[PDB]
Amino acid sequence: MGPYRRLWFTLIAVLAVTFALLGFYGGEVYRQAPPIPEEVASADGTRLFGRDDILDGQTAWQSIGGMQLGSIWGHGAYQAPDWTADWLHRELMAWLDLAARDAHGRDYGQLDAPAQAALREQLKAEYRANRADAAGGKLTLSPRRAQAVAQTEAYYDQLFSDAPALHRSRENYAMKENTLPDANRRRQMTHFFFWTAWAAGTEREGTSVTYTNNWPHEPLIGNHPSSENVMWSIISVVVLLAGIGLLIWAWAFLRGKEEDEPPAPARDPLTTFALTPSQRALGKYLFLVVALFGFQVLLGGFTAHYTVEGQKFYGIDLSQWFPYSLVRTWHIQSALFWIATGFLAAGLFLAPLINGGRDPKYQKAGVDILFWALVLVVVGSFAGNYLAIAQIMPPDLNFWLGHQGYEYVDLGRLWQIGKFAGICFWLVLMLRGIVPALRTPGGDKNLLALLTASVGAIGLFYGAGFFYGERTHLTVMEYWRWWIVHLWVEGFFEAFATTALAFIFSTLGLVSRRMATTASLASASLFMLGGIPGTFHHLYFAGTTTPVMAVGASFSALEVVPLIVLGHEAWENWRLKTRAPWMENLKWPLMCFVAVAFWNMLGAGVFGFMINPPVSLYYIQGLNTTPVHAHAALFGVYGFLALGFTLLVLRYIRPQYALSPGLMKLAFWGLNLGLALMIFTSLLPIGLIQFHASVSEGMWYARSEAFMQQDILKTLRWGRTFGDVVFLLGALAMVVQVILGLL
Amino acid sequence: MGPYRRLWFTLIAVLAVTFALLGFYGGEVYRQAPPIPEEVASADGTRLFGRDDILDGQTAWQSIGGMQLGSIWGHGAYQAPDWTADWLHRELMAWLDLAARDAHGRDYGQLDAPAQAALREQLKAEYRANRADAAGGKLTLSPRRAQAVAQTEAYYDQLFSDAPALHRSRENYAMKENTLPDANRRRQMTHFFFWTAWAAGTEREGTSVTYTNNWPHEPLIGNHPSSENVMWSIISVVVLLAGIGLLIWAWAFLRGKEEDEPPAPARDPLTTFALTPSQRALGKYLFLVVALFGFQVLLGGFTAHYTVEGQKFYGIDLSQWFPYSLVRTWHIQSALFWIATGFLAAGLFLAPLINGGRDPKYQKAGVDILFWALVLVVVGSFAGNYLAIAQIMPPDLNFWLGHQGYEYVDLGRLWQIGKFAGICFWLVLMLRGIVPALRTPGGDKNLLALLTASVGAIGLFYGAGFFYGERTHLTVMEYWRWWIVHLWVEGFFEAFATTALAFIFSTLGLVSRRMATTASLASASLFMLGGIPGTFHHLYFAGTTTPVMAVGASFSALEVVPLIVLGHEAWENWRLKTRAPWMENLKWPLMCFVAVAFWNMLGAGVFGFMINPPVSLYYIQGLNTTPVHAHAALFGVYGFLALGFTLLVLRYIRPQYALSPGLMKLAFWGLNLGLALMIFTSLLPIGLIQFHASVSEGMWYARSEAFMQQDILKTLRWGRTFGDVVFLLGALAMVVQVILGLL
Ligand code: HEM
Ligand code: HEM
Ligand code: HEM
Ligand code: HEM
Ligand SMILES: [Ca+2]
Ligand SMILES: [Ca+2]
Ligand SMILES: [Fe+3]
Ligand SMILES: [Fe+3]
Repeated sequence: MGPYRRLWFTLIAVLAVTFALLGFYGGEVYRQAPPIPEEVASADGTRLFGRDDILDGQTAWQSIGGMQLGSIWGHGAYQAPDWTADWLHRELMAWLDLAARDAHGRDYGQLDAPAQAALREQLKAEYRANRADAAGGKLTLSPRRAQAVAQTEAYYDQLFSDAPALHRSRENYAMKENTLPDANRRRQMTHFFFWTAWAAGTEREGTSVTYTNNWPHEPLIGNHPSSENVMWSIISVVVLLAGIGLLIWAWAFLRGKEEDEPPAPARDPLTTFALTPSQRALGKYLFLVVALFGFQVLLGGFTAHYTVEGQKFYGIDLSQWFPYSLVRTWHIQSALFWIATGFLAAGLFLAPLINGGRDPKYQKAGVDILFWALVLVVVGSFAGNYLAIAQIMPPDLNFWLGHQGYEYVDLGRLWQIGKFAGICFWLVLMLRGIVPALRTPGGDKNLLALLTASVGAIGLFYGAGFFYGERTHLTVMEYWRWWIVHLWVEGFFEAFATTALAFIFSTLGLVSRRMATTASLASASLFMLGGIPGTFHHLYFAGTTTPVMAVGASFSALEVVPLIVLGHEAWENWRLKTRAPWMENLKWPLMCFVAVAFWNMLGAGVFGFMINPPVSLYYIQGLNTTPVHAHAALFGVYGFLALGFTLLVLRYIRPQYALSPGLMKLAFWGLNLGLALMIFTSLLPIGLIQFHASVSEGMWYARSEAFMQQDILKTLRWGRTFGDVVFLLGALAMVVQVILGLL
Repeated sequence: MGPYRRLWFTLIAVLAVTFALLGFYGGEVYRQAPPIPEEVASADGTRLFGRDDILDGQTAWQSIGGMQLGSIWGHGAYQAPDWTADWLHRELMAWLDLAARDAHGRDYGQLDAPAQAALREQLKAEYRANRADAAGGKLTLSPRRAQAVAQTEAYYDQLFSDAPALHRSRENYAMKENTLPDANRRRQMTHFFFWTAWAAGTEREGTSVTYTNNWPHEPLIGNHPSSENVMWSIISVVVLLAGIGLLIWAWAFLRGKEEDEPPAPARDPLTTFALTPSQRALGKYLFLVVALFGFQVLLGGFTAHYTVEGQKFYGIDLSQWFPYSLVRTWHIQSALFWIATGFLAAGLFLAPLINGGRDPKYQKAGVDILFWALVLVVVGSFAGNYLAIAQIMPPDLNFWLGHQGYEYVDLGRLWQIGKFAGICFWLVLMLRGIVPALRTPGGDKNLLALLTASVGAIGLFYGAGFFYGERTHLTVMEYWRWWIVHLWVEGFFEAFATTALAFIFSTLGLVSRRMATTASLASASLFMLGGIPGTFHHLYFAGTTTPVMAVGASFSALEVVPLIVLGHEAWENWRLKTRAPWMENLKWPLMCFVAVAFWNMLGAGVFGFMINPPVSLYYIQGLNTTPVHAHAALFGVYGFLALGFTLLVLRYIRPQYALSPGLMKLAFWGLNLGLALMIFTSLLPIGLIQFHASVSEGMWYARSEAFMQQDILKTLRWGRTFGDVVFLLGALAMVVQVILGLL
């Protein structure tokens, strides 16, 4: 439509190509998944567990916290070990002991190296084979492997059962003391752990890669990164460099240098409109954003104390009421809640201002219903997490209200349905402001159609957090989980907070509908080419095949290439301040939108491609260079956009309040300096020492308590505090600034 | 000096820091070199070879062609196998056979896998130990290893001695039939090969890395990329991305947008000066450049026929007179000669024009003496290579006049002394034109001091091609060799062909001494920060330690970072064409300087960092992704700069000759399209298949004749021709254009 027939058709073609690339390979993720075996049995014929016990153990694992206690297939928390690697290493060492007993009379560690090599070559014939019975439903594992599985079952039966022998192992893993009051639930959760470490051990039918693409790096069964893994890794590095260079070449040559130089108006154009009640009802939203932000930084500082200290916290223990999984669940979920609530507040700010300057019918009541629905969803979700991790809750009603166990979707399915209904109600309150400004027979729907499609994308695509039930397959709950963590949080918050920012900078008269639409459709098609099928860089090592990794390496090297080139759209945007005299009221939001760009190249670009290619992520998935990228990209991009929109909507609803520079200097350069201080001095060197240990000895070694208490990694995570107090001072100054602004 | 006290002191500090980094680590490359053992002996006490026989075999290996027949420690040609990996694999398989004989009565391939693992764990106790006797001079290797060495000695005694059993192995390796008419020289060259495959096999004193940093990827002795290898590789990738992004951030913000917009003069300022004899004597130089260029493309097409076909060439064989090593020696050396001669011609063009418009005293005679000295050096070097590879030369006088054996320095030491004396005579003829324009008491020495330092650097730094004699240590001949291939060819042709280009574009009045000096000292200090201590990415896997690799990964990620950002200085140096109406006479040089930039990001940036980091180069050093980078970076950067400086000096010595567009379109878009066609369709897919085979089975497997005749790699190098005829038509059109211009 309009004079944008090239850019709009490019955007639609990119959307269709990348969504066909998601659908055709999601069918494969669905059909090339590792089979949950119907009846596991020993070779003699005794009846071991089945797929019903494996899925009941999966539900029991979801009850204890799930991916907030430790990792499964690399995806989880990072204090407790990854259970599919720790179970694998303990089962392999039990098999090596039971193979050295009836062959040499000793253990594995007492034998000489030509005997240990002959035993490991016996390991790589039983574990890298003996898969399912080809739709026969049986497994039929060896009696030595049966005794090894039943021998390592006792370790996790004593680990989650308050045994005093495995005390000082639960303090190094930050687990609470009891952690499972039932005895059948542990006995089934070890069956679930065996299934996750059996899918990670046995090859496929016809290939030399396992079901998790050779993942948990184990030299005992010979788990090394495969051939096409390294091929697509070096192809992705070539694609990254020839993407950055060809993008700079095509920008410098194929550009239209018009230099129209549009003049800025002499008055702030959003102050000519009136203070309607739907604008004034956003003080509760801007209070909830910084309240959840202060709560989130406090819970982040509280879940970092279980890493340094044990489970005591300077006296009597509160780990029986607030364990590490609960405060980490809250520290993740309230982060997602305030980041979504800041963008919802910015949308509800822009929604009456699109439709002239007036509200639609029944708008303030809808804004109030939406605010109290969001507060009810937060409070009910946190009460459900507390009731599910403390096990004061029935396991029949654990998934619906309680804890889902998977990170970034930890809130229960009833509260997830409530959050999706609140997001659809915000979609209704957005379209009721946009559609009466598009139903008029005019020619004003140039950028507003892109904003309408972006609002529909951020509103409707939380429904992909369904299509996985309570006891369904784990690979399907790691394909539809990243549809709403990579495609919606990363992909459709960027596509909303850039086009709404372009609409704001266009309505102020600073950009003039040609750098607000051609530079906002090209900046929404460079990202949907590498962001929509880049979802597969989370599905490398979880039940998928080699072409999923092939798509997710190449089409995620192509989303770093418009992020490294962010000198433009960081100086372009920065200049806008030096274009009008009334822009000094918007100095501090326009500074955050500069820092948004900086942590969009350092957080998502440099540290996003450090862990991206499939031979680098192999030794990294589950280590401490993932919270580097997570803290630098979720707070540095979407946690400064939501604090830029908060201070922009603090203006034009409290227009007589100056932002008081001297406090906002602390609130900006405490957050930025603390984020750069707690990442570059504590998280990244720990992650690099873990990376050296994970490439040296194995994935089990980087997560084990013999390595995470190495007395150099004790002081290096004790050194979180010298960046953490700085981050807490910056976040506290931002909170006090917004509260003093709201009254 | 002048108003450039910041940039000049930055350049001097970068020079001093990177040259201290070269000196302090070159001392370590001198002292941490692998020892040539004084007396190799078996365990019983029989006297095997010594270091004198090893160095005489090194001289014998230099006599046959050296690094133009096959590789040693990764550095060499790519048709014949790498001899330190092929000797290593044959010695290991001979040891495995002689260890399976007296233990099971069978061979290695007939045993089951728990016996083969127990034999390989016996391999990694004798080969990864038993180094030198700690300044005792002895080696004292096992009698099983002695029989393995004497058993694999017969294979290379039959390989280089026209044996009919190893015929069709010499046609797959492109070696000529006889290749060594002596019998003691082969018997010592196998001792040299044993030393190169013994240094690459045994660990150091105290560490788990071998003397060549674990290099030839062999799962038998467990040669894998080490821990700090992978650590400094991922640190180099982070340094690359945070160099590109921070460079774009510091360019977009810390820039002075003055927009002075200097006007171009109405007449071409290099035509106001007169045609002196020192300008008119450059027709011989511009004839020699394109004569050696046509000869070089013909010899490249002739050394690519020994890869596809055997040693016959469509009838009776000329491999006895022109083998693969001789035509490859010529194809490399005449490439270096015409690339240096084009820059010498551009310097001799600029040298009288700096000193007003007049020649100094005795200038045309000096130009004629220099031209005939260069022609004598080319003819004497090629006759020496022909007499040394055919063995119609005494071995006492082989290194001085003959073949040095090391690639890019293949011409003999007498001819190398003659080439260095010609380069110093060109230094004299340059300074005789520059210094009388600097001895005047004025204020014109702004850019000319940088040009003087650059001309002194390109003149004096060929003397680092000395400091290695005839029989000196191979690691020292791989540290002082790359002082004049990486630091002088790559580092001081770029620092000469950019500052002379800035001087030319400043003399025309197109840039105005502020984009010709601030953009030429910043473009000469971004490159000397990653170019001067980046020399160590050629010294990873040749006798060096881990900190040499640590310097060469980090300080060579920092030389890709000003090469990927080449949209600027490719559009800045093309905008000019539209600046003046008389610029249409310089359309085709200014188009070549555009393509210079393009292959400076695709040839040196994308394909230069594809093979750069020490875990990627480990599986690549010696494969067919090195001629990708070599053909794209030596011709695409320094072979289009020397053809831009040829067609620029074709003007202003033949000013009445229009460059005839229609033929120059063929000469440009045949060279560019053939270089992009013979790289992306034949060399890079062969290199990627070899990379997959080198990460799968080993370094011996990627080079062996069982893999290079795999019938998919036969047609894929047979498909060189469909880009080769296009490159030949482009080079032929350039040759005919310059010859028709010169008369
Ligand atoms: C002083 C401030 C903070 C501290 C001390 C802190 C600390 C932590 C800790 C200890 C973890 C768990 C690491 C593990 O699993 O072992 C974590 C995870 C996480 N934090 Fe924070 N945090 C802080 C601020 C923030 C902020 C502002 C955000 C903004 C969105 C955030 C988002 C996250 C996320 C997404 C994770 C999950 C990472 C993952 O699971 O891989 N954090 N943080
Ligand atoms: C722009 C905003 C971005 C945000 C907010 C973001 C957020 C996150 C978070 C929170 C995680 C942690 C997942 C977990 O805890 O299991 C993650 C993982 C990951 N991110 Fe990003 N990301 C962003 C951009 C990128 C980009 C551009 C890349 C490009 C390659 C990338 C590469 C990765 C990879 C490979 C992982 C997998 C690590 C793992 O699963 O352990 N990210 N991302
Ligand atoms: C039709 C044109 C050409 C053809 C067919 C060709 C072919 C070849 C061949 C077959 C090799 C040997 C590969 C091996 O060692 O196995 C080679 C090496 C080389 N060629 Fe060319 N070439 C051509 C043009 C050029 C040009 C114009 C240059 C400009 C400087 C050049 C520079 C080199 C260099 C430096 C090497 C050595 C690479 C190394 O040793 O790693 N070639 N070329
Ligand atoms: C700009 C002009 C450049 C030229 C003319 C050039 C030339 C060459 C040549 C001819 C070789 C072959 C060496 C041999 O035959 O043994 C080589 C090797 C290599 N180049 Fe470059 N290069 C350039 C830039 C770069 C850059 C910027 C990098 C940055 C990382 C780089 C990385 C490498 C590496 C790692 C090797 C080692 C491959 C091996 O030794 O087998 N090159 N270069
Ligand atoms: Ca995580
Ligand atoms: Ca070479
Ligand atoms: Fe992602
Ligand atoms: Fe180099």
